[PDB]
Amino acid sequence: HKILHRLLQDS
Amino acid sequence: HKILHRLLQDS
Amino acid sequence: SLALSLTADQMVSALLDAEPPILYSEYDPTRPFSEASMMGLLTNLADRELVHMINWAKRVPGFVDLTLHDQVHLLECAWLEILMIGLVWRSMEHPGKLLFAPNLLLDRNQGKCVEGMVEIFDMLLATSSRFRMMNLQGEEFVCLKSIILLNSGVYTFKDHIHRVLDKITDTLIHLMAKAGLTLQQQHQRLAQLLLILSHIRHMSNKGMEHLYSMKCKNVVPLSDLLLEMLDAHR
Amino acid sequence: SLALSLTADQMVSALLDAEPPILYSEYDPTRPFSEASMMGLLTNLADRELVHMINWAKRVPGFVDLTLHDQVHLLECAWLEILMIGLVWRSMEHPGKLLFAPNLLLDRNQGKCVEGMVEIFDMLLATSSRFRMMNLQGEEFVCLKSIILLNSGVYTFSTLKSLEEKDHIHRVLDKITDTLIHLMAKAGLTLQQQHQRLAQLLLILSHIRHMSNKGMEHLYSMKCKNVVPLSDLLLEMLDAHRL
Ligand SMILES: Cc1cc(-c2ccc3c(c2)CC[C@@H]3O)cc(C)c1O
Ligand SMILES: Cc1cc(-c2ccc3c(c2)CC[C@@H]3O)cc(C)c1O
Repeated sequence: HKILHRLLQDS
Repeated sequence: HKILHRLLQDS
Repeated sequence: SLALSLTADQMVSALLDAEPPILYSEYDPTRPFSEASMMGLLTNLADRELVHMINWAKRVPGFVDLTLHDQVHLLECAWLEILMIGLVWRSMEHPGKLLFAPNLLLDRNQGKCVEGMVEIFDMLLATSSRFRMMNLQGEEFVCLKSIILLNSGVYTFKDHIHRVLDKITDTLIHLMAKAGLTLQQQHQRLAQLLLILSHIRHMSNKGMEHLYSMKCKNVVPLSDLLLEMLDAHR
Repeated sequence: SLALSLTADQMVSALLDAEPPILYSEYDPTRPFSEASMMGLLTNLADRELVHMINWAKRVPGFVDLTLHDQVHLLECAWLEILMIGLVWRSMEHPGKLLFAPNLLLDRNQGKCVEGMVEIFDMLLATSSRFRMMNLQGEEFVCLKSIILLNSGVYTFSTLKSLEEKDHIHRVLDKITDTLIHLMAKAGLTLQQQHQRLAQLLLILSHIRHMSNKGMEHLYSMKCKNVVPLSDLLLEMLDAHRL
């Protein structure tokens, strides 16, 4: 899990 | 004082 | 990949349009700063800027064509270089000072407020001076920041990234040719610009060690996101 | 100002003639490695290479025009980058291995014998692999190595005359850029391909800086552990970075 993952997938 | 100084100086 | 089909002028327009905003510091008016207050302001600002950086990176032509894991790798490798080149860029019109935000303009004496910060301040100020002496243009700046993003982590993984990098090179030369530089002036300026990226790398690695030391010193809690980007270097 | 009068072809000949030799280690292959012993071989070698590097630097055009203080500063900043690019260069034709010495060719599995070396080992291998895929030429390598010497410390140099020193260094750097373009145009590359390859080569210097920064932290770690012998010169060079 990574915050970076979420930010990159989100807008 | 520095070795590097001396090696740069040495002739 | 749509990035390779763009003209130089289209590439410049896309990168200029992708630019993140300039954020403000929390409007703490209390001067001078302490170590903890300056650290609080800078880490809070860095953390908010990181969110905008990630969304800027998605708008760099060619970056979305990469897989998620490759995007993660490049941003984990380059994030502090990117924050730093952005800080140096906006500090160009403030010689001798670092414009961390419009309401947070600091000189090198204020760098001493944080243990180990003044060495990094001096390197950032030196980079800003070099940009100013070169009369770095905003169009050149956006090219360099995108180069950092694509280049810094690419040797720790490729062909697609190198083609985009080649396209940004073409775009830098195009800008210089438009400004009337002769061929010899063009390749000399291209080298001068790209050699500063080696100094930005050095500053980032020095800054990463300093952030790690502030983490261990535990003066201020770092955000989970800032810690995740920091942990990717240790 | 001898450096400013050289032609591209004369710059290359000067740099080629100044190349230091490739030195041997004390490696004895009739016994298995160990962390302390392997690192002792490498630091012994690096110390001996450093002496040759210091005398090579004197032969890089323009370097002798600088002050002694500025020569010291540039070498203090650049020495590990220069050792590393040299290592990567002589390892080019040995895929998957680092040729530390003619009698010492290691793959990443043996480099794991030292804690934390494996990451640096992998980065050096990746750099050697990149030089191979670019087919880096010996003429281009000596140009890059001289760029590292003049560039890596220049942005951490007060005075109107102080600007003359940096400006002279930047004019020499400019001459080496001229020399790289000359070599590529002679090799048949179009204008576009020349600028592309120039950029590709200079961007590798960002990775070499990164490896040197990491290697310097690892060197400081070895000093603290006080297990591998480090020479007096290596310790002075190391201390110049933790200033
Ligand atoms: C705590 C800390 C922060 C920074 C830093 C913080 C914020 C920002 C930048 C660098 C660039 C622009 C942005 O505003 C650097 C070091 C070394 C630090 O130790
Ligand atoms: C990680 C590391 C590498 C080296 C090093 C790097 C390159 C080379 C040598 C030693 C010897 C042959 C070659 O020139 C040295 C120290 C102190 C290091 O800490």
